[PDB]
Amino acid sequence: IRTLLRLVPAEKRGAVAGYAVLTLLSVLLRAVGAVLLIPLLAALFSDTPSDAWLWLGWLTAVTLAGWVTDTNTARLGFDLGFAVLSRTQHDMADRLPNVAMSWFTPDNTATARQAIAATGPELAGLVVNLLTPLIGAALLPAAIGVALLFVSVPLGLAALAGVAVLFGALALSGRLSRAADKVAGETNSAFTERIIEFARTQQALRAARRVEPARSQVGSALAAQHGAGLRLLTMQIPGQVLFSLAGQVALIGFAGMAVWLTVRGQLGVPEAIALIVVLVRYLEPFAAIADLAPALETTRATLNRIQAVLDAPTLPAGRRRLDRTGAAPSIEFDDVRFSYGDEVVLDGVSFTLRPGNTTAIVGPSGSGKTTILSLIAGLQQPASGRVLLDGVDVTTLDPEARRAAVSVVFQHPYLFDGTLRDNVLVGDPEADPDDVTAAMRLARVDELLDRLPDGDATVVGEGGTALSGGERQRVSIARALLKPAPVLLVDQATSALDNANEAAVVDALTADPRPRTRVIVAHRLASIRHADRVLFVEAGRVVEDGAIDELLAAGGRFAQFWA
Amino acid sequence: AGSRLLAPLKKPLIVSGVLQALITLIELAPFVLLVELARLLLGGAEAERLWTLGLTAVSLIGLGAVLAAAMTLWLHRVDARFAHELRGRLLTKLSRLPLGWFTRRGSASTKQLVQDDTLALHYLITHAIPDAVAAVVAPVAVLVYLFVADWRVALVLFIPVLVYLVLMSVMTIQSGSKIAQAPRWAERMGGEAGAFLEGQPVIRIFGGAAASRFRRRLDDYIDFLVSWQRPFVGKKTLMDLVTRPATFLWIILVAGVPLVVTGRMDPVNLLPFLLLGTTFGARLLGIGYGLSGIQTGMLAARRIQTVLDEPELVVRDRTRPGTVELDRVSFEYRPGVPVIRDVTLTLRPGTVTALVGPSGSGKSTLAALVARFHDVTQGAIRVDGRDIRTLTADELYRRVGFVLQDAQLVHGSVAENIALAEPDAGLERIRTAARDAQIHDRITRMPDGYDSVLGAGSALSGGERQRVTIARAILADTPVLVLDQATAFADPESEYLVQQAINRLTRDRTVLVIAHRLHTITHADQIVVLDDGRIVEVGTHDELLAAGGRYRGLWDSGR
Ligand SMILES: Nc1ncnc2c1ncn2[C@@H]1O[C@H](COP(=O)(O)OP(=O)(O)OP(=O)(O)O)[C@@H](O)[C@H]1O
Ligand SMILES: Nc1ncnc2c1ncn2[C@@H]1O[C@H](COP(=O)(O)OP(=O)(O)OP(=O)(O)O)[C@@H](O)[C@H]1O
Ligand SMILES: [Mg+2]
Ligand SMILES: [Mg+2]
Ligand SMILES: [Zn+2]
Repeated sequence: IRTLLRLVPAEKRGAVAGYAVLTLLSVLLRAVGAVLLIPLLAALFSDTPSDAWLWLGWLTAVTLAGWVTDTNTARLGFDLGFAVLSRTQHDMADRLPNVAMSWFTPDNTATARQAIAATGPELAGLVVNLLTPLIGAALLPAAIGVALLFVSVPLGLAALAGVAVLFGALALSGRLSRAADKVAGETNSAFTERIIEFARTQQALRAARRVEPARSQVGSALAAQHGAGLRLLTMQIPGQVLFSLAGQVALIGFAGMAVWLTVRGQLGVPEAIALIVVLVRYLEPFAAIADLAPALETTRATLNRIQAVLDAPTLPAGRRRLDRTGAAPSIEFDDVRFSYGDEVVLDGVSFTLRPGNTTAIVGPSGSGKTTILSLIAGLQQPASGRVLLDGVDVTTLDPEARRAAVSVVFQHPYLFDGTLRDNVLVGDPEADPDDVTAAMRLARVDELLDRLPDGDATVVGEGGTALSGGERQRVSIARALLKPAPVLLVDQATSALDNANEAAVVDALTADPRPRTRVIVAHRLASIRHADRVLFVEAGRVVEDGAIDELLAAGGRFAQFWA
Repeated sequence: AGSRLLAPLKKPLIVSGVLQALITLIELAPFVLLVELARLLLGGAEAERLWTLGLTAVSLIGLGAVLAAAMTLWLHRVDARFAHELRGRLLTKLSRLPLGWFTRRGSASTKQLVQDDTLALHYLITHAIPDAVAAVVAPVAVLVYLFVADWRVALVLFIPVLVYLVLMSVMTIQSGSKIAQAPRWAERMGGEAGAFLEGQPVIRIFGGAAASRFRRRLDDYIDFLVSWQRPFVGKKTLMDLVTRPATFLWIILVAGVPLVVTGRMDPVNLLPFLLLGTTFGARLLGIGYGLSGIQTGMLAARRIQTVLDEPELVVRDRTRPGTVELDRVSFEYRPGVPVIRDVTLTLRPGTVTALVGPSGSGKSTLAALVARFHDVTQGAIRVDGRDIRTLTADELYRRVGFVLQDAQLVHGSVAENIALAEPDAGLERIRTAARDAQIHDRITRMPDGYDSVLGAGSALSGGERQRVTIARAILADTPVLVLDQATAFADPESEYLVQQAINRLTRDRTVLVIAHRLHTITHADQIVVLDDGRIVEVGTHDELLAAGGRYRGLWDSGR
């Protein structure tokens, strides 16, 4: 339960203390109200039944107090559950953009998806649905056993001995199905990820005839999920049987002690009859905990995933900022070394790009020229060496100053499901309509607005799947150009464009009015016409660099590249 | 349409209702015996009868518990098997819907349908009928028994029952609309979460967390959940208080103590109310909490059956090798928005056809029509003379291979990705396919070799994953090959090598190439210029240059 208290907001701790106090009060009131029947029934069956009025008055007071306490416990549990939900989900939303890219393995991606997917009413009602009834059921027979000490010490001791086996059964119930529940959760998560892949990769799977359940990966995941679920159903039987046997043993102890005291004369017959009802109240929590046992394990898995997302390693950052008012900075690599895992990507790359100039990076596929742009943009951090923007190490920049410096056109354009204009406005949500029109015109998105029937209100699919490749590429270029950053990183932004659109966009990138330090990556010679300087990257090292005319005349790797 | 979906479970549901009625009676039986035990205790009966009644009551409690556990286990197994077969049906159905269904819905909607809607049927087919039968049988039996016992104290038991019924009705009416709106919100949040995870580079570069629509939607959804669950939980807790055994016992005693006092009632006649009057509240609360699950299950069944009734790509019963013909084909992704306008084209074996034109003209959708991801709106597409609507998916995709514009990789080894079309292919075939696609060396440099998993964050470069998909198409080895902007992310040298490998492999095959780099398709037997969804000129490179049309303009722009 310490994991849940870890996730409580600091300003909500007073509510947690009040909730604990009121929960203990509710348990005590229920236990006292159960045991008050014994004096009441002893008096009601005597020669002076009017003595039951006092005990009926006490029962009425305890019952009304229990109603008030349980209503307030419900209110506080609702507030705690939704406060914890809001805090955890906002923390995960704020943390995830700062988590290192290496963290996002398929397992971690699935964990983060599940942790975000827990936002529904089940987790928000955690305290009202699970903790309140679980605590009430666990502590009620203990409170009844304590309250019976005021009626008879051995009877209360027997009730507490029953609580001992209750807690033993509750502890041992989890162990008997931890492995089955873990395997069930794993197979369910795998099935979720395979369903998402099946939806996203539907075309390639259909072309490969890997789409029917007998031949699909999602079908194998479904079979595994069903098998694990059946195994979980079977392996939950021992816990249920254990709770039932704990209840039977507690019944035997309670009723046997009561019968022994009754035949011995220390307990009256009306008191024994009232103790039948007290025993029924005492045994109800045994079944409630058996009902609540699976939900405890499910909640444990949910909170473990949430804490895993909250424990993810955030990238190093700082508090420096760029002093100039968005002027074009210089970009410097200083012995930069980067590796994905153990595979080395960059080998001591060092260069300096002058402020405000347009640089081209060219080279074979896999040579690391996307990694260079990601290092400049701060998406990746060097293993060793420094990336400097205007002499300021990027790792020491404030996160907001870091992203405000760079706008990026990615190699594989990703648009968010929504309108086209919403996707363009991601570059600058506060831009006036004239700036948005200028950005769309520069990126040749204005052609789409007349071709498409809905114009810029056209609904983009998941990704940009309801557009063509070149259309979503131009939308992403418009998004990047809209952002008023002093650094522009272009990553093969004309791959999906015909020659006319390619030439228009290439001219537009240089014809952007504001000054920027532009780094361009392209596999087309016509995409780097306006490049003052060129860097030839091969196997993670800059083989050659210079002007286009100089490199062409040199007859080196640059000339052979375009031969 | 939840009755049509759940029709296979008619006999299990009826049996569960009958068995639950019997189990509820068996669970009430111990307390009648305890009432008789108490009455004999007051009368000072002999120890034999008291032991008999007590042991019988305890054994009946045990029997009822065992029977309830057995029925729950059997019914949960029934529910698990129904969920498994329904999910299999849904996966079979989605496998032949048009791709427009997927593009409109999104991955989050598909996940919600296959997993969460099928899981939302759990209460309806596992607990709903048992809860209803228990909540009808136990209150009726107990109240009849107690009215026979004493009507004066049995009438006050209607007060909590009527209050509970009013609370349950008000809760159901108040929460009905929010339950209807809930799955839409869950789909929206799943879609936003998926986009937040997939678009992480875009989020990081453009605005971070603060400007993301994911955070705004998260706040709106938490607002919806609070507005739904606050009054709902309030009614739920009031119903818990009203039906609680403490409440019933207190009401019974408030009615009975003034009757026992003043001699209007014998205290022995309160024992039925003490021992049975507090038993049926929990069974009432079962349905009270279940009415929301019933609504959720019925809506989920409606959604599932609506997807199961969706029109699909049916294989017609009508029922040169390597030839693909398009005969006046027209297509629209959405009604009234044509994208292909009466296109007629023929692809023959031993020839390469280059399909070029402006971005957005309709080349990829033409390829997708040849794949029958969608059905043409007009005309017909024939492969080897047979309309593709008459072919099965297996027959169609054994004949035509596709390299799509987006290089999609599945979660698995690189061998499993290259061998996607033929999962039982030998490793020698996979290695030679990769060598043809100029990706064998990179795979050999990877740590695990050909068993290295291609998941999220363990990706490749754009050209490398493109070459993986090219190797997949090579390994499939179909008579017809459609290359949709392949080698777009390839550098000139690797592009030349893979193009030469494809030319060697597909020398006698039918090849359709979509290209924006017009310098790569000058050797095509036929060049087709697709502009605004229609063919505007056809010919060779020299003929189209001499014609001075769209092709000459694109060529001039390229240089
Ligand atoms: N997430 C990743 N995990 C592991 N290796 C990666 C990852 N992303 C890229 N790589 C490897 O990094 C090396 C360089 O990748 P990068 O994306 O920088 O290439 P590139 O030069 O931009 O190529 P392309 O021209 O094909 O787009 C490649 O060998 C690729 O395999
Ligand atoms: N799923 C879809 N729903 C609606 N419209 C779509 C969908 N897919 C494509 N379109 C539209 O179809 C038209 C042609 O798209 P298509 O992808 O076939 O073009 P293309 O010639 O291959 O483009 P590019 O060369 O840029 O890849 C475009 O206007 C695009 O907006
Ligand atoms: Mg790249
Ligand atoms: Mg396309
Ligand atoms: Zn269940």
